[PDB]
Amino acid sequence: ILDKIFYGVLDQGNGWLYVYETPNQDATYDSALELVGQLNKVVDQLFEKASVLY
Amino acid sequence: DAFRLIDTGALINNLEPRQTTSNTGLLNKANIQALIHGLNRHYYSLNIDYHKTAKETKMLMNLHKEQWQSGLKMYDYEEKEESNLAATKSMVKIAEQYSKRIEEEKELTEEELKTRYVGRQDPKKHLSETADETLENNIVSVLTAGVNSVAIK
Amino acid sequence: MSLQHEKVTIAPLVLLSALDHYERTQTKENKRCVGVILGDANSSTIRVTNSFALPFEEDEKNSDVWFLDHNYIENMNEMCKKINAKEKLIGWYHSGPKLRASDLKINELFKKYTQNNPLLLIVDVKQQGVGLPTDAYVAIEQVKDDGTSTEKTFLHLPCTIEAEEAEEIGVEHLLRDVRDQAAGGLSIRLTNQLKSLKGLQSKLKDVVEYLDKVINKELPINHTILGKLQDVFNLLPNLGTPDDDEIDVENHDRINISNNLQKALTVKTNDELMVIYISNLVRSIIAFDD
Amino acid sequence: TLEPSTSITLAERQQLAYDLSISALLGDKIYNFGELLHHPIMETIVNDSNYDWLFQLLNALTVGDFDKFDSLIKVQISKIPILAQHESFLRQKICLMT
Repeated sequence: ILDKIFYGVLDQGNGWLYVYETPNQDATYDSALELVGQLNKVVDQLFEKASVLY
Repeated sequence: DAFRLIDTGALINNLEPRQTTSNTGLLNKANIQALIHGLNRHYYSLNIDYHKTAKETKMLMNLHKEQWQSGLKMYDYEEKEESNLAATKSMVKIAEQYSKRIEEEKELTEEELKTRYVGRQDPKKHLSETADETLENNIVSVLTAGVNSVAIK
Repeated sequence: MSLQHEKVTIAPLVLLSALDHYERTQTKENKRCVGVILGDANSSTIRVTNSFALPFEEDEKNSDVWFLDHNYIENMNEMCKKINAKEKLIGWYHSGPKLRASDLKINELFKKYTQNNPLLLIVDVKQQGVGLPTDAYVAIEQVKDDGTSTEKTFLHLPCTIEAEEAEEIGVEHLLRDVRDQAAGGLSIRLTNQLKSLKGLQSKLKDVVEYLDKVINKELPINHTILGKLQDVFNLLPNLGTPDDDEIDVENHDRINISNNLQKALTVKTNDELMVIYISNLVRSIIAFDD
Repeated sequence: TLEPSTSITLAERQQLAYDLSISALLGDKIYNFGELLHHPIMETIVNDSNYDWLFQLLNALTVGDFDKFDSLIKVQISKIPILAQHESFLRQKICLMT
C-alpha cells in the first residue's frame, strides 16, 4: 500500500483486503488550484500600483 | 457588378455626364490601371440592390423542424468535460504571461512600455475574452440539464 | 422500385422558385401548381437542385379531374439536359396547403419517366409554421395487418435542407437578419431554450387529443402510430437512479468552473478600477497648469 | 393479400385458421394472439364447436389465467398428439407472456 502498487487498505478488524484502483483525482480541480494561485500573485502586483492612490 | 456600354460616338458627343444625372453619385470600382480604364471611360456602372417580399424572407429564414427545438438537444458530457478542462488549463498560461507584463510598464511613454514588456499582444485582453466565453456557455449547459431531468420525468 | 429517399436535401433555390411560379400562373382559391423536380437520385440523400413548371389545370368541380401535358415534359427536360446533364426526373412538386389522395394517381403517372420512386414534394406556399414549409412523401406499396390488400399510400420523409457553397453565400448576401431560432449569444440561447421547450409542449398536446379521437370519434387505428409512443415510454429517463446522482455531480463541476471564472474577471476589472483613478491624478496636474 | 374473386374456398380457410391457432400455442415467439381473433377469418368462425376450445387456449394465454389454462390442457392434450410432443413449449408460453 505504501508503495502504492495497488494502493488499497487492509481492514485488520475483519481480516479482509480491499483493493482500490479508483481515481481520487480530477484534472479540473488540479488546474484550478494553479489558476487561483496565479490570481493571488497578481493581486499583490496590483496592490503596488494602487499605493499612488493612497 | 453591372455594366452597360456607352458608345464611342457617344463619348465624342460628350454625353457621359448625361448618364450620371439624378444619381446619388455613388459608383463602384475594380482594380486600377487596366480594369479601371475600361470601367469608367468606355461603359457605365450602376450599383446593384436586392429585391424581396416578406413571403420570401420567411422562406429563407426558416430552418429545420428541430432547429427551433435544438436547445433540448444536450450534448455528450464527455465533450462538455473536454470544454471544462481545456479552458482552465489554458488560462493558467496566459495568466503567467499577464504576471510578467505588470512587473515593469510604469515608466513614461505608454507605447514604448507596451512594446518593451509585452503589452502588445495584450494578455490582459486575451485572458478576459476566454473567461467570458466559457462562462456564458456553462450557464446554459447547467440550465439545459436542469430542464431535461425535471421536465421529462 | 426502391426506397432510397431516407434523406431529402432541398436547395433553397427551389423553394424560392416554387413561390414565383405559383404567383405567375396566379393559382389561388384552392388552385394548384405542379412542376417537375430535376436532380440527383440513386443516393440515400435526394438532392433537389432545380424545378420547372409544367402547365397543369386543376378542376374545381372535383379533385379527380385535371389536365396535364405529357408532351411538354420531355421538351423541358432535354433543354435542361444541355445546361447540366446530371438532372433527371425525380418527382413533381404539389403546392397545395396539404396532402390529397388524388395526388396518388398523379404520382403513378410520373412513375413512367422516373427510374426512381417519385418524390411528392408538397411545397407550401402559405409559409405555415415556424419550421419547414416542406413536408416530403414518396408513394410506396404496402400490405398491412388489418386485412388490407395492395395499398398505395404516402409515407412521410423527414425533410432537411442543404445548399451549395455558392448557393449559401447568396443567401448571406441577400439577408442580414439574426434569426429568432438562432443559438448565438447568451440572451439568444436563453430565448431558444424557452422556445424549444414550448415547441415540444405543443406537439404533445396534439397527441393526447388525437388519442381521444380514435376511441370516441372513430379515427383509424394504425400500428405505426401506437408503436412509436411505446418507444417513448420504454426509453424514458429515470431519476433517483445512480444516473441521477452522477448528473448532480457533473452539475457541481460545471457550477465550479463558473464560480472560478466569475472571480477571475473581478480581478481584471478591479485593475481597470485603479487605472482610471491614477489617470485622474495626472490630469489634475494638467488642469492646474491649464 | 386475399383476392376478392375467390379462389381459396371457405373449406380451405377453416383448416388454415386451425393451423394458425396450433402454431401460436406451441411456438415460442408468437404473442399476437389477439390479432388472429381480430382478423375477419376468425371473427366470423367462432361459432363452430371445433373452433371454441381451440381459441379458448389462445385466450387463456392472452389474459394469463393459469386456472383456465391448466383445465383445457388436460382435455385437449389427450385429444391431440401435436400438443403432446410439443408440451414443453406449451407450458413455457403462458409464463413468458405473463
